[PDB]
Amino acid sequence: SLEERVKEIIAEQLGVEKEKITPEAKFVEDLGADSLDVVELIMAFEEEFGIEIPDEDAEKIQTVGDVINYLKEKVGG
Ligand SMILES: [Cl-]
Ligand SMILES: [Zn+2]
Ligand SMILES: [Zn+2]
Ligand SMILES: [Zn+2]
Ligand SMILES: [Zn+2]
Ligand SMILES: [Zn+2]
Ligand SMILES: [Zn+2]
Ligand SMILES: [Zn+2]
Repeated sequence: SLEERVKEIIAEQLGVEKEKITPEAKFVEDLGADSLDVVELIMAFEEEFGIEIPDEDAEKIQTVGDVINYLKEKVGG
């Protein structure tokens, strides 16, 4: 599913265990993402799902849930 694909991208990048990759988990505060990690995650989500995440929207992506909910409104699943 889209959800699992997103979680896998996050696990690959951060080396965090999937049990912690929940919808309300903050990339920075909960998953330990540093500034480079967040830039790389956004880049990865864009390339994987063939969409763009403009800077203004990227700044508003703080949790795993934000990414999933946003993507579900941009792709079919
Ligand atoms: Cl999809
Ligand atoms: Zn993988
Ligand atoms: Zn486990
Ligand atoms: Zn937290
Ligand atoms: Zn890199
Ligand atoms: Zn890009
Ligand atoms: Zn972009
Ligand atoms: Zn916007």
